[PDB]
Amino acid sequence: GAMTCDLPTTYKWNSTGALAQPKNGWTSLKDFTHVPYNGQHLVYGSMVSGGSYGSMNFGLFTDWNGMGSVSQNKMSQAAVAPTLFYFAPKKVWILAHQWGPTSFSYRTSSDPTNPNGWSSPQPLFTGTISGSSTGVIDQTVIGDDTNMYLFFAGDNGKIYRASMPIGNFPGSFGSSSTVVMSDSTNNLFEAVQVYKLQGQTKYLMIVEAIGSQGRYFRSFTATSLGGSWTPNAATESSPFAGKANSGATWTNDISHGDLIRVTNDQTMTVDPCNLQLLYQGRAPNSGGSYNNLPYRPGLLTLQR
Ligand SMILES: [Ca+2]
Repeated sequence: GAMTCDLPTTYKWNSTGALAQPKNGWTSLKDFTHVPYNGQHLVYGSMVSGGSYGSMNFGLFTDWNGMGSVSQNKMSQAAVAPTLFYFAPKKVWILAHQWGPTSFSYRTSSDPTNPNGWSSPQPLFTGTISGSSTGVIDQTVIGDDTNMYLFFAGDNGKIYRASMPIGNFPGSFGSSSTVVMSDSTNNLFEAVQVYKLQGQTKYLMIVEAIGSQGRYFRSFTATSLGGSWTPNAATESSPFAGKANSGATWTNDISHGDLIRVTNDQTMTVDPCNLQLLYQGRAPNSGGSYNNLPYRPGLLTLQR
């Protein structure tokens, strides 16, 4: 301004009240750092959520009485319910997931061994579904020579599909989808996975189902990713994998995971000459709220 001023030797201040309350179920906002940003206020800080420290920024605001109105944005890199593959046509690693900004997300990387090397999340899908407690969940992605495909579930007995030309990937599938199969909620519940069979033009779909004895997978096949699916092993007594045939005594559930793929690429090829399933399992008498179930990895190896 017009002149330089010195610090006083003795300080007196006026104060605002609290300028913002923590949003998002957080306990506190802390440790503020501020810069002027194009005539506006840009503030980062620490926060506490459920006892643990994280960080955040406030949306831009012009006047101090607006600080309490703007967004409070967690610094986050979560990729819940992921799908990992190398997209060979553009030599880029892909991590698809849910609970990002849009219905499904993807991130890119040049080295998937680094868990903090992923891009910020890009839109993979933006659509919604009706008749579902959860909304769209548990995406998986697979390509053939012509198209990339997105499949997903809804805890509602339906499996859904969208497609794009392969040259357009990576990118968003948009909002539209097509119902692929429908059954009771328990029979087509979640954790859809789709694979190509090594050496033949045939595809395998597995879907997690709710059984009387625990979670299990039902299998289907197709000769075209865009076609109809025929049941393979699809009852609880004769499942693709479940308590009836897993040989696993540490868990009843055989639940959301991935067949061991013989390639890292977008074709999701598996080799049924040694079919193996990396599943989540839990102690049989574990219980309580779904979020706290004590799931751990297990591996099934087909008895030939
Ligand atoms: Ca039903």
